[PDB]
Parts: sequence; structure tokens; C-alpha cells
Amino acid sequence: SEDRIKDLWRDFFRLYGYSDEINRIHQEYPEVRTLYVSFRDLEDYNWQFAGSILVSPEIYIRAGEEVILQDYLLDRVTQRFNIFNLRIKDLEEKAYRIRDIRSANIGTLISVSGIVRKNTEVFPKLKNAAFECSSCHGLTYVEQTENRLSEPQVCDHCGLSRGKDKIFFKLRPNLSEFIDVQKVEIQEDPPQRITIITEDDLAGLLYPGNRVIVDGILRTEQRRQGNIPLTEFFTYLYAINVRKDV
Ligand SMILES: [Zn+2]
Repeated sequence: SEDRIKDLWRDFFRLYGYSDEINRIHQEYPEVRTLYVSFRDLEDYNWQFAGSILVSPEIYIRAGEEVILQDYLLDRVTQRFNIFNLRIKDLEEKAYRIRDIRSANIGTLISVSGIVRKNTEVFPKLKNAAFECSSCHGLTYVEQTENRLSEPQVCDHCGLSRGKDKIFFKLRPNLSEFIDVQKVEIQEDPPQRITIITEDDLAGLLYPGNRVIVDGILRTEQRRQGNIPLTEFFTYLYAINVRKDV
């Protein structure tokens, strides 16, 4: 249950003394909107809960973020400004060579190490999209999670929908929230390669030659032979935490 997961986060933040840090972030939100939580603390709290985070990080991390937004930051949160990053650190004691990654790892939180070989420019990605209702001209915000734009079906202000009422929504970029994104390709230390997606506070940190360890969610991306959809995919890592060394 989502409610049960949120309840577990609520007790955790309090028990392990994160409330003070969160309240400090509160003073600087939304300019500051990231909290790092120690996996060592999570394990000490409830090792089943800790293990579940490794298996279903998107669901568990999102739940934690909701608790922070609803219970701690609410008076600084709006329909537009509702972004928060809950990140996990201190996973080093709890790792895969790039060549050892398999399909069984997809959707889970793993750690990968390598040398940075390439990076893209830092570019903006739509994160919280403002949509204007053709009827009442009110704004419905929709969080974006995919490469393709997710549009609303029903208006949050007047309750009409595209299907039954034939209304349409107009994207309003200037009223939307964007985040920085950067893709970084790493290679095994002599070798296979994998791409890491770094977003928001993690974008713009990695450069060619850097030795990195990245904790992230293993994702899949579809191969395309120009237009045509293939069943062949490749894996990439969505970064949750990044560490460098020389
Ligand atoms: Zn409307």
C-alpha cells in the first residue's frame, strides 16, 4: 500500500533526526529541493523497508518525496512548484560491473562504476507542465516522466474532459517548470559502456576522464531502425547518487 509506505517514511524521518535538515531545506525551497538519506539509517530502521527500496526505488522514493512535500514543505508548495528530490546515499557497503548487468536488474537500484568518456550539453526538460483549458482557461499541471509529453484528460478547475466535452489543452511552457538534464556515457576501467542520465542538481557534474561510482535505477530504452519500432532495447542508468575520485 502507498499509505503504508508513506507511513514508514514518516516515522523514519522523525526517528533518525532528518526533520531538522528538512526544516532547513524548507527555508530555501524551492531553490534547494534535495535531501540525501543514508541507506545505513534505512537498514537500521527496518531492513525489509530498506530492501524494498532497492527493489522498487521509483515507487518508494516517490512516496518519500510526497511525505516531504505534504508534511514538511506544504506552505511553500503550489500546483507549479512541487518538485523534490529524495536521494539515497551510503550504499557502498550494501554493485555491478557494466558487463555483468542483466535484465533481472531492470527497475532496481544498483551501483555502477566506470570512467566518463562523453557527455551531452546540459539541456532543459519539461518537468511540471502547465496546460491551459480551452473552456475555463484555468491551468492544470501534469508531471512529466516520459520522453513524450503527457497531456491531461480532465481540467482540474472546471472538471470538463477531452473525451466527453471535447475540450483541448494548450501547453504553456513559460508557466511550466523545467529541470536540467545531461547524458553521460561511462566505460569500464580497462570495455563496455553505459549511459547515465543525470538530472537537476546532478546535471553538469561529470566530465570526460572522471572516475565515477553511480547509484541509480536501471532503465531500458528502445532501439529504433529509423522510424520502425524494434523489440531490441538497451539499458541505461538513471542517477540517484554520484561520487567521484581521482
Ligand atoms: Zn477548464
